[PDB]
Amino acid sequence: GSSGSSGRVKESITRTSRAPSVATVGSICDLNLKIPEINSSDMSAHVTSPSGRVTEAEIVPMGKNSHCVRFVPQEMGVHTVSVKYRGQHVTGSPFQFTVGPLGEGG
Repeated sequence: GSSGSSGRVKESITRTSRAPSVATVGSICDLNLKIPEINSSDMSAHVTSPSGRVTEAEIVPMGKNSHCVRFVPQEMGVHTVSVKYRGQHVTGSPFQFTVGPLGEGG
């Protein structure tokens, strides 16, 4: 029930859930992630489907502290990226984003 602001486990945390870019469907998408010196051989990128399927993603070599993931986020629902480093979810992980088809230009 309700608490008197004395200190109790959380129930529902309010957030934004907004992406810095738009994700498309059936097309290569470049995902930029601010990663430190950490390398890829140590990291692991895998996209999870709302059906229970797990895929693999490639981390193209950008720079010393830069990395890019190119993959085709195509599912029947919501897409969720699982980026863990040595068995630990990084900041903003897993990453959830909604996909949509490309209609007109503008």
